[PDB]
Amino acid sequence: RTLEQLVDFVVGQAEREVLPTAALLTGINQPDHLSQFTALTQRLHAQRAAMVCVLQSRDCATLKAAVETLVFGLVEDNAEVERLRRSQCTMKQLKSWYTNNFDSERRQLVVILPDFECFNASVLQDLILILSAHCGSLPFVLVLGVATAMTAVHGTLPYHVSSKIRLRVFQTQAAPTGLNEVLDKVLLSPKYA
Amino acid sequence: MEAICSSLEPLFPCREAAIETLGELIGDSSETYPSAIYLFGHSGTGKTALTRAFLKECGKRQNVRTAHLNAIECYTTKIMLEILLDSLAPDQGDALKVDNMLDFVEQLRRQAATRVEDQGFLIAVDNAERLRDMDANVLPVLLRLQELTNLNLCVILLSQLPFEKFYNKTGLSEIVCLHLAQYNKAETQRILGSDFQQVRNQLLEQKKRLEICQEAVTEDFYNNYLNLFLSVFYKACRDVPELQLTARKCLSTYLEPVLDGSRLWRHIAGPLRSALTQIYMRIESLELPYYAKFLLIAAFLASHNAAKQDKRLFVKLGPKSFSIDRLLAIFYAILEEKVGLTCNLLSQISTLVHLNLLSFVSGEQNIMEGSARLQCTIGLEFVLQIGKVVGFNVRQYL
Amino acid sequence: PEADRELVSIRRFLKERLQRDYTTLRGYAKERSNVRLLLQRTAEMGESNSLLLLGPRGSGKTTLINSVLADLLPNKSFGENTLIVHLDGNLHTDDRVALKSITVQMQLENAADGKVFGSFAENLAFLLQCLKAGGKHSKSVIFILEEFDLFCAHHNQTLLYNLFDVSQSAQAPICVLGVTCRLDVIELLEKRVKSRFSHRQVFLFPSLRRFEDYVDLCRDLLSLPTGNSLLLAAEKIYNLQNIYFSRNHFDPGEYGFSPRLRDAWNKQICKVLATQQARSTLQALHDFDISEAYLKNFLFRLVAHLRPQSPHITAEKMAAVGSQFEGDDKIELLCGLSVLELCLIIAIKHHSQIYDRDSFNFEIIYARFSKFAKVSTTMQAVERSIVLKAFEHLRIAELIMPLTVQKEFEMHKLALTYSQIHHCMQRYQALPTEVAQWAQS
Amino acid sequence: TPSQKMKKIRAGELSPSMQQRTDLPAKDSSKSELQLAREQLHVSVVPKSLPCREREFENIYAFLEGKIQDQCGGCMYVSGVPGTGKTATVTGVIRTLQRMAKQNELPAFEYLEINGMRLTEPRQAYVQIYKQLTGKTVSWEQAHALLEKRFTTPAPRRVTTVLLVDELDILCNRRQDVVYNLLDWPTKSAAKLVVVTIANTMDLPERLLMGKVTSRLGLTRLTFQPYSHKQLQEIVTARLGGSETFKGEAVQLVARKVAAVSGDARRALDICRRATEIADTAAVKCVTMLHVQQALAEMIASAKVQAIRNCSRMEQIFLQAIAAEVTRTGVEETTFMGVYQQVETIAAFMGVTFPPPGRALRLCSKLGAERLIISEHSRNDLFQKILLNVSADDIHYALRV
Amino acid sequence: PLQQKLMLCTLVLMLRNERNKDISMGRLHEVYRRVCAKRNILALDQAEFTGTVDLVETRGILRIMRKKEPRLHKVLLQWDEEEVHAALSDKQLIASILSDTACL
DNA sequence: TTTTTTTTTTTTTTTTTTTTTTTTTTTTTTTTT
DNA sequence: AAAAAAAAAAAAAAAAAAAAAAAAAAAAAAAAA
Ligand SMILES: Nc1ncnc2c1ncn2[C@@H]1O[C@H](COP(=O)(O)OP(=O)(O)OP(=O)(O)O)[C@@H](O)[C@H]1O
Ligand SMILES: Nc1ncnc2c1ncn2[C@@H]1O[C@H](COP(=O)(O)OP(=O)(O)OP(=O)(O)O)[C@@H](O)[C@H]1O
Ligand SMILES: Nc1ncnc2c1ncn2[C@@H]1O[C@H](COP(=O)(O)OP(=O)(O)OP(=O)(O)O)[C@@H](O)[C@H]1O
Ligand SMILES: [Mg+2]
Ligand SMILES: [Mg+2]
Ligand SMILES: [Mg+2]
Repeated sequence: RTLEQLVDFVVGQAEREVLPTAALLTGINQPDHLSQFTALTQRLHAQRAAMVCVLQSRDCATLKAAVETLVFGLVEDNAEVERLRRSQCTMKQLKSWYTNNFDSERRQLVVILPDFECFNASVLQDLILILSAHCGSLPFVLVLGVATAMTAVHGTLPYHVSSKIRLRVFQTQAAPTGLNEVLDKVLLSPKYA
Repeated sequence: MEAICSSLEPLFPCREAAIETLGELIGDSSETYPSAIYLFGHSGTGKTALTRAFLKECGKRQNVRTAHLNAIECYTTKIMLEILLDSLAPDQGDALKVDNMLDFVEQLRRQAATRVEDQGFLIAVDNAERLRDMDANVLPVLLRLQELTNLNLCVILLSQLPFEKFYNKTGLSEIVCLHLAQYNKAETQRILGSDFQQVRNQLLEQKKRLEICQEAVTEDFYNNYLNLFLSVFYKACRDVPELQLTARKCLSTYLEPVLDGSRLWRHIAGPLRSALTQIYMRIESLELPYYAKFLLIAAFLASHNAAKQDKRLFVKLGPKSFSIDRLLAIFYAILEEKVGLTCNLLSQISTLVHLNLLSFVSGEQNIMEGSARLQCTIGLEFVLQIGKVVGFNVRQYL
Repeated sequence: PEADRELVSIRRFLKERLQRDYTTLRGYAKERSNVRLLLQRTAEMGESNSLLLLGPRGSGKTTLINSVLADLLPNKSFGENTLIVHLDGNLHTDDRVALKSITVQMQLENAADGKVFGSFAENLAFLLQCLKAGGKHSKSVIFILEEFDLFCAHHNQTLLYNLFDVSQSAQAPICVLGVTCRLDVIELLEKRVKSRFSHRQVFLFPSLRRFEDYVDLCRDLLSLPTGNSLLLAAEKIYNLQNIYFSRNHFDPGEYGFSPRLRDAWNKQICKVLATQQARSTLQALHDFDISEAYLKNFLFRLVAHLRPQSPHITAEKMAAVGSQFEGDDKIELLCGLSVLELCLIIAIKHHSQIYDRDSFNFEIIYARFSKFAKVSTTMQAVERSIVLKAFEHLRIAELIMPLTVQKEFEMHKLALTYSQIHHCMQRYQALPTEVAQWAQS
Repeated sequence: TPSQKMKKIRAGELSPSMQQRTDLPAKDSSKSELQLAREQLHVSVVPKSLPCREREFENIYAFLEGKIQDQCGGCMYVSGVPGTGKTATVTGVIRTLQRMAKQNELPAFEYLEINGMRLTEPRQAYVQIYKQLTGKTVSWEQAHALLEKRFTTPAPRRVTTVLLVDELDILCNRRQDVVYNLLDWPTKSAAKLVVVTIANTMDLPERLLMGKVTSRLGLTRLTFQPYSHKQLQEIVTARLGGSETFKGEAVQLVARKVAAVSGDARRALDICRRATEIADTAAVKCVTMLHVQQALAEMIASAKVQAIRNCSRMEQIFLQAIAAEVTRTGVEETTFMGVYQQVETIAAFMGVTFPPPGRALRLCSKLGAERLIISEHSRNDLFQKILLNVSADDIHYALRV
Repeated sequence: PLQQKLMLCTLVLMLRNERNKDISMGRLHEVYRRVCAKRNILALDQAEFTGTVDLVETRGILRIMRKKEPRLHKVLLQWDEEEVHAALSDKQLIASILSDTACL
């Protein structure tokens, strides 16, 4: 259900400057979450609505590494759906690649950040500023992976950074609820001996 | 220069003096440009959009070549020079190669042409505060690029700071400063009332309600609504995009007794002071395990409660730092169940550090060696919620 | 209408003479003659020299070099037996980059259309091998190093040591010029580089310290010249372009003014500069900065206002541009805050006035603000997060600077004076009386 | 293709020549006497027999003649402050020995020279030595291997090679392998290598050289002491020769004012040339003592009084206020806030108004670019630290009188 | 040389009459200017004084700690005062400098 | 089928960036009063 | 409990090591004849 809501959010951004972002309020159990994002990527590769880059907190120690990881993820995602160097991956090459490929047909550029709490704060703020500066040039959608609460996103995003943010909050079902559902329907199911 | 000002004055009301000054300086390309213009203001003043529309209108109506930057993107200077020479020397393709500032200056020098064509160049470097964080020859060469490249170019710098923040240890060239002062209440009401036709047509898009809509949703009604909006919202912010984005939602709430069928300040004065409390949140319950809850309130008591008093309270400004031995000692003191020190407890300490509920003020290289110092980074209301859902009073142990 | 096109021509002429015209120099009768005779003795008699133009930033340092070179280069005895190598310390930020540029500009045998082959060490060996093989039979190289202290900051000053060593040796007759703004640049040299430098230094402190020279300069920068002087200047500029700034120069042969229009303009200019309000504005400018770049910036903003409805220059326009110059900018940033940031800044001012400029915090200033907001009857309904966002807006505008901890607990400093906040309290529009009364005590 | 040009450059097949003039140079018959004295007083015109350096010539010539005739090789270290005729004396000894070798009064020898300041790395020393035996430009590893095979393997008939190393302290680094290789090759019997090293600091082998490197450098040293005023007078008088373009007291004034500051010979030969160019303008055929005093005022410059005299009004008020703040608080490094308070005090005393702090930062940046004061970046306004780079008595001399 | 004698005499005086061995170049030059004012000698400016101190450092008598600015270089004497008094061999001058305590 | 040209990959060499050593300065701890 | 030394630690400059880029060289594929 939340997968369908996120896919409808990406498509409704495609049917349409600030960048559209989507805080996905997941639980504190991080290794359960990334596989969920993979499912979203598959649905976003179904309708050809976007192409998805995933930015882990280990790859984004600096702004240079974050932008290089972003451009390399988007270019290799297009290469795997259908090789640049490390220092060659820039936002100008992303703009030229998007003009050469998908201006004639628009694919959104969904940027998934699965561990929002574990990021460097200044790198994340400058990355949001970089992505918001290229609005109109490159259609960016920013999917977040906030684990604790919306107070964390409101605290780590300052005034000038959140001035360029049009977020819409989604909610995932809780981990005790998922535990009780698994216990009700699998571990007490009569069809296992 | 009159065509560009007369074309930009529809899009930007109450900016006639700024567009007049920018048309006096860099309006006509047949006249020479100053070496650098620096226009500055607050957030939401309209200095990215005004210089962007000015550069697009100058490129459309005249023979200039424009370039709009953002100095946050330029983590090295080669990125800035590649974007600049891509926009200023177009139709170049993948043959573009700029090694350093010298190659950029030589390749701009080659772009000069005859006098009868009256060409110009314009460079807008948005978020220019980052230019004084770069390689210490970017800003002095950008301020004299017209003298260096021998071109009819002007470098426009945009930031939220005055130019007195930019003076370095070697000195800078001259610059033409320009102030975009933020709007007062009347100018802000004029800006918010400029979109009356768009709001009216969007409202008529969404049938007795439409007939009673199109008879009085008129301009004076919208201006009285904007007066009631700015009577409460203007004290906390003067930022025009936030006022637009909240005024549209409060108009969607405001029209309910008019469409359903004085007399209107009360039914909106509820939601107006409901929405004033949620300004700067652009939005269109932390569950934890049991021992993670106890470790979190034990870390709160470790950071707050004055470690000399730990000799008395358990034995039976700023948040002070603590070691993980003190955290485990207070945890076993306040739990009163005496659980086993397994790997999951110290893993819970590490993943509460990882979830930014704790932090590392010191240590971080001797985490197992006893010299690492932590700090708690939550408030009292969350600790009281944890103590309520558990049943353990923290104010007794406070 | 004809009366508007002549004003467009006057405005274009004055703007192009202010921004461009890189070769016209005013003053410096002895220093220009020293530099000119030094370069001519290098080119003609084959002597090797080194020189150091010193002076403040804004005096005619580059203009003196451009005037000397534009007067020497069409001689066809300086122009044919001398090649000129311009280096800039802001662009040539390394000895490697400077050496590739020297190799390209001298048209050496390993250049091959602007792409030097070989490493940095091979390029240094080839350059010193070419300069050692020369003598009085070879062409004179004139190295002109601008931003010379940045060349002093390189590794081992190694390029400097080589450029001053060909000057002291029986080799090709080079001449080293160093144009820098510092006055103590010669204590940045190493003892060998200082020993090889011939210590002749030319100082270019501007000759407009007294105010009557400033008024004469403001008169000569706004006046329209005689047509015969226009033709002489166009002749010299076409002659120096017959043989770099000369691609886009002033070139005053395109502009021609009738004698009645020049007569009326010069009468209006002398009548305006004879007044007391225009001289008071020029007195304020001369009190601040006596350089010519500041005056040319003022006169550019003054000449850009010449719209065809108001053709004349008058003293109230000069007073308006002086009012634009003399004002404070952080005060005008303070008049653009909302009332919440203004009460935050008044709380910071109260904390600094009580505790004698101790560092503050978000919690201390929020407590001092919340004690006022409970009795204000206007700020009852502000949350903690809105005041935190107002504090962050004051922080990113650098009205609050860190001492370089959590964001609500990081220590800070007020980046204003008390007089700026006191003037903000008088200049603020629609300030409520509760805040204006809380600001007094 | 230019790759053939670089192939022939790295192999040394094409000589690096230079462009030539389209005009023939002047003849010595068309020159005046002052122009001839200006040409003889150039520092680049080194004489054949150097005055005042005869004992050093005897020392270096005895060492080099002994090391050549004994066919052994060794090492010497000469040192002294710049301008004292070290390289000129050493290369004069080399030229005299080569003249004696061309006339069969001496065994032949091959003379190589390197300069430590004409290299970008010390390892490139190996590229230059091998470029002076064969002429090929190779990598430094191949050059070091070929030099090692040349100096370790005995091969008759090997000739003596005299290696000059100018600026030895630029070849010294953390590891000291280039200087150890250059001082270890003479110690082998199969190498007929004589290494003469020239530097400035006298205590260089004990200061920054390791124990084995100063152990191999030796104890045969020579110190070129600075020139006294009699020696500078003899140098300049020998440069002028039989002319009477200079006075007998002008040369003595240059010698007394140069021998008291550095003892340099380049300083005296440049101040005499500047005096010649001053006397050329005043239409006098001789160089009197007033032209020498004018040249000594110009070349030995002190222009921090004229800079403060030529500052604006607010900049001179700022310069008074920094000195008043230094007097008031006692410490030398003053912040901008106390300086601005003293600015307000001094401007209220003088009756003139001052700019706001945003323009006082511009005045401070202008004074810090000219290095009359030492200031920080202006990003930390009201808390940036200001040192007074000029002395406090210089401001009170420049503004009172 | 004479200016190097007046530099070393001033450094010996400032090391005698003060327990602080942290002597900068500007603080040494300001005392040297008063010293040459009392001897009626035209003293060098800062730019030539720095080169004079470097030419004495080449002898090994001093050591210059280099900093970002030439006024803030730290001069450290590395000889005994008897060695400096013997190397100058100008007893009638250094006996007059050390008796001139008032210019410090 | 054999020879010469142009592409591709490997290896070497040079440049730039990151790490490491080294000197200086501060700074929290320890001894004496 | 404060004054003063003292050893440990941090900051910063400087030099070296390693990574990256660029050029030279050798091997391979495809055209010339
Ligand atoms: N006078 C005005 N009239 C109409 N619209 C305005 C005016 N001023 C600002 N705006 C609107 O505000 C929006 C955002 O402004 P903008 O992005 O230029 O702010 P900014 O000056 O760049 O601030 P920041 O640098 O903090 O982003 C623009 O889309 C613009 O349409
Ligand atoms: N003596 C002068 N004669 C003519 N114009 C002058 C003179 N002095 C300054 N100017 C004017 O001042 C402006 C800057 O002068 P110039 O470029 O010579 O200074 P600069 O020393 O090169 O500056 P910087 O050191 O910043 O490069 C020019 O527009 C020039 O017209
Ligand atoms: N005794 C002398 N007689 C004549 N001329 C001299 C004498 N000594 C020095 N000179 C002149 O002064 C210059 C000194 O240059 P030289 O290379 O000998 O100095 P150096 O001691 O090697 O300097 P550095 O140590 O900086 O390399 C020479 O060019 C020479 O013309
Ligand atoms: Mg903006
Ligand atoms: Mg210049
Ligand atoms: Mg020498």
